Amino acid sequence: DIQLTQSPDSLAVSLGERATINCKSSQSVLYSSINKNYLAWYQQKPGQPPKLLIYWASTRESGVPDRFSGSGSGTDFTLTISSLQAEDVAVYYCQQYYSTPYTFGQGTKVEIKRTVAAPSVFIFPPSDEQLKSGTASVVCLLNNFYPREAKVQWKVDNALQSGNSQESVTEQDSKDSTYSLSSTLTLSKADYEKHKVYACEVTHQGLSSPVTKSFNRGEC
Amino acid sequence: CPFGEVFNATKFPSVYAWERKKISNCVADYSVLYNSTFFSTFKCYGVSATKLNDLCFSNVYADSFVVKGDDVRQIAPGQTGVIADYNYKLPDDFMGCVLAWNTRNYKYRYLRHGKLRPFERDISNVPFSPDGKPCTPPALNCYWPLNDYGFYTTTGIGYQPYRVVVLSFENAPATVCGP
Amino acid sequence: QMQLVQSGTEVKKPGESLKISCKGSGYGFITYWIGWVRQMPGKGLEWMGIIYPGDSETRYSPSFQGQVTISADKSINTAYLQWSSLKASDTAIYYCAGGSGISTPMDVWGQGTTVTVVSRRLPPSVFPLAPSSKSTSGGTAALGCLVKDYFPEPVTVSWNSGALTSGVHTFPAVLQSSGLYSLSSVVTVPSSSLGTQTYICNVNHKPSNTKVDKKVEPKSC
Ligand SMILES: *[C@@H]1O[C@H](CO)[C@@H](O[C@@H]2O[C@H](CO)[C@@H](O)[C@H](O)[C@H]2NC(C)=O)[C@H](O)[C@H]1NC(C)=O
Ligand SMILES: *[C@@H]1O[C@H](CO)[C@@H](O)[C@H](O)[C@H]1NC(C)=O
Repeated sequence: DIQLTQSPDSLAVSLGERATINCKSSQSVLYSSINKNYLAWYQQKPGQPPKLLIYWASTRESGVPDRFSGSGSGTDFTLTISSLQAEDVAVYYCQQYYSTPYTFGQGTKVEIKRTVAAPSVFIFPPSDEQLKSGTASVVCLLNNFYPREAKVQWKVDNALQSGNSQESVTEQDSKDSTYSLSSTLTLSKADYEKHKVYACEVTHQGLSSPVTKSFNRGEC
Repeated sequence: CPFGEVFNATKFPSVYAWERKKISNCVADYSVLYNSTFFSTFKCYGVSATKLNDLCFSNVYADSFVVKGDDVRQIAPGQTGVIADYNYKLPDDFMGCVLAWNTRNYKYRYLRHGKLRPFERDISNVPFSPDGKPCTPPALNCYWPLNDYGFYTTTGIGYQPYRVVVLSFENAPATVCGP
Repeated sequence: QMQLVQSGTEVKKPGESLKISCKGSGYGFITYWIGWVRQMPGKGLEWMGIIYPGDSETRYSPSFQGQVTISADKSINTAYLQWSSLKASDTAIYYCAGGSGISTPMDVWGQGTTVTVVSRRLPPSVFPLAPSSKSTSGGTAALGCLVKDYFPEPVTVSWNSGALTSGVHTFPAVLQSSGLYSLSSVVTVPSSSLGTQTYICNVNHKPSNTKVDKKVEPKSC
């Protein structure tokens, strides 16, 4: 019946600028008598239930700050976040409550553009308990950097490693808008036993020079 | 303001001859209906109840009647019953509140030529002919359209009476608002 | 104002029944309609249906009609969502939300119910990521826990039983080509305090009905 489509899929905005999100319905959602459009805007931060921000397309729920603003009519509506703040990193959905069945938009993830932050690099040798596993996992951690694109190169005896590492990134931090990355090299106990120096070489935009943190098997 | 004599009315009309009330010249607090543990049903259409105090209208209108408890379901937009067709019909795009509570502690029309308009009322008691003849008094094919519920304390809670008030809302400067 | 609390996490096998509950409490409940929303991991929001507990009038979305049943009971202010037999496609989080009338926005939300339906369950193994001079940069040390070879998602990991949250990063798990999952939970602390403080990670994997508490102590290196 009433199908909603919002645009874009994602949008990255600097802190303090304006984030705008369009919602387009397939059929008007105005009840002509009271003259209010039956459309709401919801926010969902990671790991939490959605939160009603706006209803009747321009009315704020109680407790919502003034920088959130709804507008539009007929078939086209926009959500605008003024004075974009870090804690506003979330996915935003529109929804029509004109007809049942209700319908959500597919959602728009809002990201933050901030100033460059250089990563803190740490490395963790395999535990001995895991060395009883027959497996060694060497872990390298990039902490609280921006932008998101970083390069992690694994070296073992200065040999550059390919095919045995897995990376995982965190959601953008809601207080300082940085990211965290984890790269894990997984080897046999035997092949780990074979080699001497293990090095994590991190290249990033905020680093003058590639930073390397390395250890030697048996040092710990 | 004056809901104290609409929900707390000594007695009520019954459904063939319901009628309205105004909330003009007022400020309205609807919590005397939010915090009412005795309401059997509270069904609002098109407006959120707990934020009604946020709004402003010119007038509010409350229709009052008494139905069998099993037909409360048909004081609602787009229903099909005898009560919805011959006694009290709500619009398809209706917006407002249906409040129903128990009155165990009244007549209804069941024959009419065609269905009622939304918010229309039929008060006449004239014998009914199934196919349009002026019915000479108690002859043949003659039936009076109106009819009683006959409520008793002792039988089914669906067959018990229920008092129903239906609030509808509303240009110009709005005359009743919330605090 | 009124709150909504749903039932706890459910882990079921493919083909059994399940009825999840949603209890409301607070002033003004009888005006609320309770709708159900499904969120599969990484997906958006999907409206399922709505019910009014006063007379149990319920409206289904065309995509969920007959596939699940929404129920209510006004005795205890509780809505219900039921499958008679679960499908692997039904693994998701399920929210119950509440609108003060029909054709209104959803004012109140429940904290969510995680529902996992899966064939096999394999408990995780937890290894300390101990802090050292290699794991120290400046006056800031890093430590953590490595939860490896578990199935299925999710594992919930806390630190000192919820008392330590600031500076924690629990990475989204990766999928090992073995088919099993693995993640790591790190935290940065002051290096100076590493002798006096104690750091215990709590790992709970409900699908395998396991919990483990690992004390992570520092290494000289
Ligand atoms: C219905 O009950 C609620 C809660 O019991 C009332 O909430 C009041 O809210 C105001 C403003 O937040 C407070 O100053 C009051 O102290 C609250 N009262 C209570 C008893 O907690 C609400 O006003 C009530 N509605 C009615 C019938 O007026
Ligand atoms: C009706 O009577 C009840 C009895 O307590 C009272 O509380 C309420 O305020 C009165 N007014 C209305 C509008 O119901």
